[PDB]
Amino acid sequence: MKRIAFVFSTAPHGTAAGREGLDALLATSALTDDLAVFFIADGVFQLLPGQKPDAVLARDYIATFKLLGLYDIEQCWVCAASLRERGLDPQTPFVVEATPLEADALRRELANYDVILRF
Amino acid sequence: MKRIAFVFSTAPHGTAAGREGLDALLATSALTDDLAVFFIADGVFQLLPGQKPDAVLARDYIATFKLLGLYDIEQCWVCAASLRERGLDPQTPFVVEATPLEADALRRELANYDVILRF
Amino acid sequence: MLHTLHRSPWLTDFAALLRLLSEGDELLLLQDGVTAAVDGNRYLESLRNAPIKVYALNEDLIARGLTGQISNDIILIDYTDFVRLTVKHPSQMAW
Amino acid sequence: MLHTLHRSPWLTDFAALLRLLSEGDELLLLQDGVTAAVDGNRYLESLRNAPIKVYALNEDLIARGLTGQISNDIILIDYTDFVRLTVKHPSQMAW
Amino acid sequence: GSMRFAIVVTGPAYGTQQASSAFQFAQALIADGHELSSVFFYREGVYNANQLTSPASDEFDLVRAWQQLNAQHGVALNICVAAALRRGVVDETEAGRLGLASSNLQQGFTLSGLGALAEASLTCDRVVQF
Amino acid sequence: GSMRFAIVVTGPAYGTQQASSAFQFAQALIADGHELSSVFFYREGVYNANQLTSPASDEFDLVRAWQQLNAQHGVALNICVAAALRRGVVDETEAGRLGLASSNLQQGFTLSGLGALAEASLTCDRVVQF
Repeated sequence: MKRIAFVFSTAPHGTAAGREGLDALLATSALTDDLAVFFIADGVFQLLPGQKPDAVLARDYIATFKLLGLYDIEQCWVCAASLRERGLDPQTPFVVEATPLEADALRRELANYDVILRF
Repeated sequence: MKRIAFVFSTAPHGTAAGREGLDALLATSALTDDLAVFFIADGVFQLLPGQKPDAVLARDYIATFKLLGLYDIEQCWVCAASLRERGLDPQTPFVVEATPLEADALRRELANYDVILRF
Repeated sequence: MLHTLHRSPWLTDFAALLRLLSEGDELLLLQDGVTAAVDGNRYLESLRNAPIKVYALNEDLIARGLTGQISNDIILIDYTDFVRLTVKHPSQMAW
Repeated sequence: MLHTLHRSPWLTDFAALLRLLSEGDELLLLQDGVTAAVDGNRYLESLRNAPIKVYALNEDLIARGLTGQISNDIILIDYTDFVRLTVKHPSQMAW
Repeated sequence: GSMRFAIVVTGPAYGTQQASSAFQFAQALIADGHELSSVFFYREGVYNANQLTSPASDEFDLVRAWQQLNAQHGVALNICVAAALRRGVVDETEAGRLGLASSNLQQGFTLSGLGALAEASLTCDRVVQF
Repeated sequence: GSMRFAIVVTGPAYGTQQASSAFQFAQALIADGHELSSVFFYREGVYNANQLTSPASDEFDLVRAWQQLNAQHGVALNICVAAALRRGVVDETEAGRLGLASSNLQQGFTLSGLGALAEASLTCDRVVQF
């Protein structure tokens, strides 16, 4: 049996990667419970609350991240090191219940997965 | 009268920017003699001789750089600082007769142009 | 010369960008570039030590939920200001 | 885990990439990534100090005219080796 | 007071934000009394002229937004023919020569050579690249 | 010995090298005795199915290269319908529902949902992203 890991590494809106990654994540969640989501590098920006992309004519797909909590996609992690490099409050109430992990821990956790899809 | 500067800042083949930039450069050269070409950042890789992109199914448009010498596009410069960061021999026989400029000089030269098109 | 950065500083040849900045120039952060305006990020200091004024497009900060985390050194502008900034400078270097 | 880098190191969040490398992993440079294999470039040292083996796709070095400027520390492979590298590692992190 | 602007779009209708910000920039400059001579679409920018583009009903329809800008303010929307060909954006006439069964150039856009980019750069007051 | 492969393409036919390297990778794995279960085209990867793509005669025709891979080795070429819609790549049936006068899906490609990506990831031995 394969375990699938989805990794968000890009900032939102500038590119549609986050939106299409979230779509792929949700479709996959319907076929397996063995999946996890990692927010690293610029992908940590995907987690910020209060985003209003319509200001730049982009789709507000951030709201859709709410479905992760709704449909039991609980294996969610965020790179603590990345948040620090970006000057982001580690206590920020993210739109996803992602627990922070230091470099070493996040690395080990990701190595447990058979497939990695990066967005 | 406007002076136009074309700046190549991306590496070749990975993206089609260099190819389409060279095309734009040549079409513009037909309408004015007041143009210059700058090779900065990864764009310095555009200048390397012996490139054989057909190996990766990409168009060998580097050969087309020969037209710069053929049709009097002589204002050509290359960022010496960039070549150093990339470990490239400053004495390399580039496919374009670009004279190296240090950061300060290149900066001042570029400021003389009215329009800057980056590829 | 008006310098524009639409990409994340982490995915930009930042050293190359800094080398092109000359006194009197101005840098506008827009789209994903506005992340370089977040208080405490590692690219902020290099920008502050640069001989120029740095702006950030408000529309993009709003889109990314960053309006309350911008450094005081960065000037917030809208699209109309962006336009006037391009009118002010004869040239534009887009990154 | 097989790490793949298809973009120029100058346009990649290199710090983020290094943080994901674990002993036993391998990094393959392909497409624009092969520039990080040039002897003397500023990203080469960080790679050498990483607990992994670094490979570079020969086809891409040939395309960019860099075959004679590669560091001795980097292993040259072709597409067939690339395939076997993906067979060897159960997972692939693509940058 | 008023300046002659030429905008260069190098990003797709959907995929990155470049074309969208360029559109918002165009609206802003026109609203501020300036003149938008033309918008040149090159590289991935040619996708902005793909008529078949079908966004969801709650997503911004950029392709028609461009058409509307041409219709309402007379802004010339120039698409590099060669760049468009390589990316599958062709008009009816080109499709006929190429033996293709259909075409997809959005009404309001004009196929053109790179000479139109050079001419805009040489004659407009300002050129802003997106 | 033989492994079941699934390839993910996220780059255009022309514009970046990703789709090209993925194609060269596919040929190499098949030549090395492995099985290429399918290639999933997502994001900008959907452009690889744009039938109207017209490269110069001396440029590699990647779109047909993909078609040929399907024809010769039976590799399934799956395109995410939603991603394709947003970027103007539609087949005849979709064009009819959308009221469009033409379509541009290249023969050999199969429109599909993201479920095909998930299924390939869950059942194939390896997944390589380009």
